[PDB]
Parts: sequence; structure tokens; C-alpha cells
Amino acid sequence: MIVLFVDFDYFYAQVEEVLNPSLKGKPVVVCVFSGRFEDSGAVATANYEARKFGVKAGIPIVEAKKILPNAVYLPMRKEVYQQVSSRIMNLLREYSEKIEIASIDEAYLDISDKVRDYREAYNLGLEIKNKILEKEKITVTVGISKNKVFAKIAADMAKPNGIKVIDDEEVKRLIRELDIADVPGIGNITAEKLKKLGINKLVDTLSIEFDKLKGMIGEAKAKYLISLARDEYNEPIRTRVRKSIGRIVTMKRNSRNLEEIKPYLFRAIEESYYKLDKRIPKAIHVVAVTEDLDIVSRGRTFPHGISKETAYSESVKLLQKILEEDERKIRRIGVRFSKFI
DNA sequence: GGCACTGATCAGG
DNA sequence: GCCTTGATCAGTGCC
Ligand SMILES: Nc1ccn([C@H]2C[C@H](O)[C@@H](COP(=O)(O)OP(=O)(O)OP(=O)(O)O)O2)c(=O)n1
Ligand SMILES: [Ca+2]
Ligand SMILES: [Ca+2]
Ligand SMILES: [Ca+2]
Repeated sequence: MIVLFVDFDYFYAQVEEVLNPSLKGKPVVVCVFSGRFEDSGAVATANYEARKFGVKAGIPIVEAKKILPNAVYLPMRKEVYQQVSSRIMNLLREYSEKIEIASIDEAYLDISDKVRDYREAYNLGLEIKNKILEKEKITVTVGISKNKVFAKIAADMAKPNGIKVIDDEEVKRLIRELDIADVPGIGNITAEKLKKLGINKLVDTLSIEFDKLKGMIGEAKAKYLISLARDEYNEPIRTRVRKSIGRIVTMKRNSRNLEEIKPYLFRAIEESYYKLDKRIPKAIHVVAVTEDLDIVSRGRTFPHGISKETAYSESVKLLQKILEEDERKIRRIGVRFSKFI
């Protein structure tokens, strides 16, 4: 099997440069402002000119400005990026009907039936890069290997504006030498659990007793890692379907007052139904982010679709449930809908 | 024993 | 900050 993975470079910031080419060569930081005070919010992404100096996704805007006070700080325009992304995704469908759109800026193509070997695959990857550059003036990185996991590791290694193949021999090398923390799906908490077991490379998971592994990180991740170490991971490229759609808004001030919270909750419902478009959910969850930033949620599933009127009345009941069962003040409040008809 | 369902967790974009 | 193109866990009700 041959998998080609495409990952768009510094995507949000790059779209902003395409739309305003005077930004080219300047550090650009795309921000999500929460509106609680001035410059409250977090960085969504930054282009490489900013990232070079430590301005990275997730950090506080105030922290970014301490590092690069003269960078260009732009508000996130996700609707614009989403529309640009959709156009590029339509470009990719021309190269394979087996395509898995994995997020707003990534896709997997199964090109098993389009090329014979890694040489032809590399050439097709070049063709894809040039096409997206030609039509949308966006640069991407391409990773190619025998499965989705190594195709992604390949792209990680070639970023930015690159292309890389991980052939069968290199796959065997990585199983021995790749830092296990760098395997997709292994986050800090799991990486720490593993280190405490002495596992530092995929190969190590083959010699440890399975129940030990499973007891620490769970059955699913244990099997996942072992399948990879044995060079036996194969998951097909699958069409992804949206399963939940929601909106969460930050309140001006932390509160436990129902009447205070309601106007924000109802705004989240309005925006959520807008995003639902033609989908009709049978389930609704109210989702509260506490002051200490924990997340608490309560839901309700109906044997029928939920009208916006039913969303309003049920959401208040669920929020009350949350207030009844947790005593912390709420900082953000929202809803998420799912189980579409 | 194991399926179906919930809310919490961990992950990653 | 915000979103799920999320999956999996423990706890449970149930057959
Ligand atoms: N914590 C994060 C990470 C990413 N994103 C958004 C903005 C990114 O542009 C996009 C893609 O994520 P990458 O993780 O693919 O980021 P870039 O595409 O920004 O960087 P790179 O060139 O390393 O791929 O998703 C976000 O909102 N919040
Ligand atoms: Ca990217
Ligand atoms: Ca990405
Ligand atoms: Ca990691």
C-alpha cells in the first residue's frame, strides 16, 4: 500500500499572506481574541518568521507580544480559511477517489492503484504540490510511505514546503530509532507514562509484557503501538463524517448565576444552529469550562431531531444540572450537538 | 462476559 | 482559544 499525506504549511497565516501579499517576509501571528480584556486570547498559528522566535500555537497573545511586539497580529478568519481549504481539497480529489480529509489542512490519499512504486509516488507528490501552488498559491508539505502513520511522520520531517518518502528500510530504522514521543497519538501524558516503563522506542513495546503496557496506557494505545513496532499497522483511508458541531463562548466574568449565563448560552445555541446548516441533531450537550479551566458537560439524547426551541429549553435544564453537581464558577459556556439524523 | 451508553480524559489541529 | 475532519477510558445498566 502507498499512502500520500498532504499538510498545508502554516495554514492560517499563509492564507492571510496570499490575501495580503505585503505580509510576505514579515512575522505574522493569527490570534483568537476572547474579549475578556484587551489582547486576551491565544495564538492559533504563526508563520515561520514569527515561530522562529518562539511564537507558537497555543501561547497567550500577551506572551507573543512580549517576544515580538512589532509583528503583525491578525484576528482569526476561520470561514475564509475553511473556504480556501475546501477548494484545495477539491483539487486533491482529482488524484484519488480514496481520500481521507483529516482536518482543515490535511488529507490522506491512497494512491496504491495510481502508482507502481515510490519513485512514481514522489513524482505525483511533486505534481500535487505544483498544482496547489498554481491554483491557490499555497505551499504544502507531502509525506509518502506504506501507511497513514508513517506518511504523517514523513511530512513532519520535511516541513515546511517539502516532500519526503519513508521506504520500507527507513520504516524499519524508525521503529528502532524514532523517539516514541514523536509517534502520532502519543501526547505528553502518555509519553511520560511510557518513559516510566522504560519504553523510549517503538521496538521496546515488543519486549515488555503486554498487560503491563495495557495497564499503564490502555488496551487501544498498547495494540496501536505494538502493531506499529511489528511493521503491521494498516488502517484504510476512510471518508470522515462530521459527528458533532458546537460553539463555546467566554463570558465577560466568571459566574454561577443562571440569568447571567443564559444570554451567552443562547448565543452559543444560535451560532451552533447556524453551523449545523441542514443537519438535525438528536443529542445536545451543554459544556462548561470552569474558572480553573476544567471541562464539565451534561447531555440529553432525544428519539427525534431537536428544534431550536427545544434546544433553548433543554439547554437551561442541562446547565442547571451542571450547577447542581459542580460548585466551581463557570468561565466559558457552550453547547455541542451530535447524533445527526 | 460483553454490548451500549455517559462524561471525563487525552490528543491534535 | 476554540474545535472535534475524535477516540478511548471507567463506571454503569442490561441481556
Ligand atoms: N493549537 C492549534 C494548532 C493549529 N490550529 C489551526 C491553525 C493552523 O494553521 C492549522 C493547522 O495546524 P498545523 O498544526 O498544521 O499548523 P500550521 O499548519 O499552522 O503549521 P505547520 O506548517 O507546522 O503545519 O490549525 C489552531 O487553531 N490551534
Ligand atoms: Ca499544517
Ligand atoms: Ca495539519
Ligand atoms: Ca508527541
